[PDB]
Amino acid sequence: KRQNVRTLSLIVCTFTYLLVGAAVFDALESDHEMREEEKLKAEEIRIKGKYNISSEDYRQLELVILQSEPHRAGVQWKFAGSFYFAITVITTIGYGHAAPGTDAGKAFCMFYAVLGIPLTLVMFQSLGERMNTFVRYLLKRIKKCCDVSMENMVTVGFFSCMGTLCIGAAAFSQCEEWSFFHAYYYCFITLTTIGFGDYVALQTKGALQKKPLYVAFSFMYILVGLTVIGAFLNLVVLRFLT
Amino acid sequence: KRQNVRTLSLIVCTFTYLLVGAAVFDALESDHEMREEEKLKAEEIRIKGKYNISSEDYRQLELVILQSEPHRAGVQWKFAGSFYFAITVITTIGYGHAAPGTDAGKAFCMFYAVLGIPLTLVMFQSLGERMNTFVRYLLKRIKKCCDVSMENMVTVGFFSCMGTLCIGAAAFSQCEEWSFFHAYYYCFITLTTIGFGDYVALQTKGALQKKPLYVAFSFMYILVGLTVIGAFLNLVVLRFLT
Ligand SMILES: CC(C)CCC[C@@H](C)[C@H]1CC[C@H]2[C@@H]3CC=C4C[C@@H](OC(=O)CCC(=O)O)CC[C@]4(C)[C@H]3CC[C@]12C
Ligand SMILES: CC(C)CCC[C@@H](C)[C@H]1CC[C@H]2[C@@H]3CC=C4C[C@@H](OC(=O)CCC(=O)O)CC[C@]4(C)[C@H]3CC[C@]12C
Ligand SMILES: CC(C)CCC[C@@H](C)[C@H]1CC[C@H]2[C@@H]3CC=C4C[C@@H](OC(=O)CCC(=O)O)CC[C@]4(C)[C@H]3CC[C@]12C
Ligand SMILES: CC(C)CCC[C@@H](C)[C@H]1CC[C@H]2[C@@H]3CC=C4C[C@@H](OC(=O)CCC(=O)O)CC[C@]4(C)[C@H]3CC[C@]12C
Ligand SMILES: CC(C)CCC[C@@H](C)[C@H]1CC[C@H]2[C@@H]3CC=C4C[C@@H](OC(=O)CCC(=O)O)CC[C@]4(C)[C@H]3CC[C@]12C
Ligand SMILES: CC(C)CCC[C@@H](C)[C@H]1CC[C@H]2[C@@H]3CC=C4C[C@@H](OC(=O)CCC(=O)O)CC[C@]4(C)[C@H]3CC[C@]12C
Ligand SMILES: [K+]
Ligand SMILES: [K+]
Ligand SMILES: [K+]
Ligand SMILES: [K+]
Ligand SMILES: [K+]
Repeated sequence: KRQNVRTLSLIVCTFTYLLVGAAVFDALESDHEMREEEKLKAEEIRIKGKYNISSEDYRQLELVILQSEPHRAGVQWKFAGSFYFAITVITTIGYGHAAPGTDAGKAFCMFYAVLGIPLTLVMFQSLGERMNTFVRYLLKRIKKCCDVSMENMVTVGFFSCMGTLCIGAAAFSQCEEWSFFHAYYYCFITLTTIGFGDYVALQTKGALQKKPLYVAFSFMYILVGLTVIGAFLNLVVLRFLT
Repeated sequence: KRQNVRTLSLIVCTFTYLLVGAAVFDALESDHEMREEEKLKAEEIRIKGKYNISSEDYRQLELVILQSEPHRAGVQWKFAGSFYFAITVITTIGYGHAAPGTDAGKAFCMFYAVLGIPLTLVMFQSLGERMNTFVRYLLKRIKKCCDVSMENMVTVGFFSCMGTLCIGAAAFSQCEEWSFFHAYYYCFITLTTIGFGDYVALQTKGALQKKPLYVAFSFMYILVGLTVIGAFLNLVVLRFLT
């Protein structure tokens, strides 16, 4: 029927899109990865030869450095750290900066995600619908001061998303001393609920305990961006669901 | 109105739930984090004292080890590695094992996620609806051999989810030599599109290039689990959206 053809076309398009993306990523990153591997191997060989580090103890050093990486950012299991971890868990971001080390903690986190994900999704959907209604009212009032079409709403939503992304990128560049492009990329990754973890905020000079205002601003910005993303998805994507 | 009260109640419940989760996580992880920090500090101090490593070169060693961590898993930017990265990107998992190092690569990844996320969502929704219809037909045929209620469908979906999770955990424990509980936790994290990245498959002894069958099985299991999760969300969660 129509549904079978539609889902077959969707699967074929997804597979072709995946193949194209894999080919492009390989062609763009193979040489860079090879050069980085060669340089890192040369540097580590030089350091090992200079310091005469034993081969057995090198693995211990690697394990210690890997395990102590989060601990270099301060205390990540305080009230602020636990709140940040819970926010990442409920939003399905998965930064990976801090992870539970106890089986009971892992089970509690699993139950927490199970009981919290649908609630967060419903709240975000309701907030996005309310924001869309408010934006429609504002646009109607502005047009009266100067009927609304779907293209106008789509353009307004896209402009709002771009403005929010630019504001977040500028704020993160000013705060964390990051590049504008890097801040924009990190903001896009955070707002898409992907969570690569390469760039994580509130991880410098113990900002989680000495800058409560910065933590509050980051939480508010994350919530606002998630609400805007949900509203945009409802406006453009949800119409094709049912 | 009703919508305002509903969204206010949702926000209040989410905030209370976040506070409770943060309190529990702190009370469960503070002592463990402190003990781990103390042990790691003692070990690193002992090693530095034994090897007389200069303070300036220790930072270089840490940076080299951190940058060379993915490269210890083999070549992560081959055809299989690029396909895995694209699959993680389109599914909003964000494992973080490999990340682009080029600005053009980052821009391409951003455009790729933007153009691929709604397509994957629509395909998963359609596949979940088809699976739900097939399960309903199978249940009707089984009952005839021996009307259907919503509670029966919910129970069947929960049992299917539990069985899929158990099968994936057993397979990953047999393949990656992981614990059953750890494999179950990793499978749950993967199927929830969270992506902590603490446990990543296809990262041992170059399995991405020497075990094509294992990679294919992992891809099929991930797709099946995502389809089952989408079907369950449509069955129980989507009814409260609109
Ligand atoms: C009307 C639209 C287009 C603009 C919206 C206003 C923004 C420009 C404001 C609103 C909230 C502000 C933020 C609120 C809180 C903070 C934390 C603040 O941090 C501190 O004061 C401690 C750290 C330090 O010492 O810098 C730095 C500024 C910042 C990011 C502010 C930057 C400017 C922001 C984004
Ligand atoms: C109607 C909506 C907009 C309400 C939003 C509520 C916010 C005003 C709350 C919710 C979470 C709160 C944050 C949750 C956790 C913390 C960590 C907390 O840190 C500590 O308690 C230790 C550091 C210190 O001693 O200050 C400081 C306040 C802060 C940033 C809170 C600031 C106020 C926040 C952003
Ligand atoms: C196995 C997993 C997927 C179960 C997930 C549980 C959900 C089915 C629950 C968890 C939170 C619940 C929500 C929590 C709070 C509210 C607000 C509540 O609003 C009111 O009570 C006031 C408005 C009115 O009068 O209806 C309506 C139900 C709702 C959306 C609930 C709907 C059902 C939800 C999503
Ligand atoms: C800025 C971002 C949010 C843009 C996202 C793009 C979407 C609006 C596009 C991308 C993939 C598209 C889908 C790709 C494939 C199909 C199958 C297609 O089915 C057919 O062609 C056969 C059935 C029929 O005859 O209609 C129907 C449209 C649909 C769902 C498309 C609907 C529009 C989608 C979701
Ligand atoms: C009807 C339901 C309850 C059971 C479904 C069947 C499973 C028990 C099968 C189906 C697919 C199978 C997997 C398909 C592919 C592989 C890869 C295979 O890897 C290799 O052959 C190379 C690595 C090695 O040398 O072990 C190991 C078995 C495994 C995980 C299989 C384990 C058993 C699985 C999960
Ligand atoms: C109707 C549905 C079920 C179709 C599903 C398609 C699968 C049968 C395809 C899609 C992606 C494929 C995989 C994509 C990438 C690779 C890496 C590829 O590795 C190499 O080319 C290098 C290693 C070598 O030399 O074998 C081996 C095949 C494999 C696992 C493929 C095996 C077959 C897969 C799982
Ligand atoms: K993630
Ligand atoms: K991650
Ligand atoms: K990570
Ligand atoms: K996600
Ligand atoms: K994620």
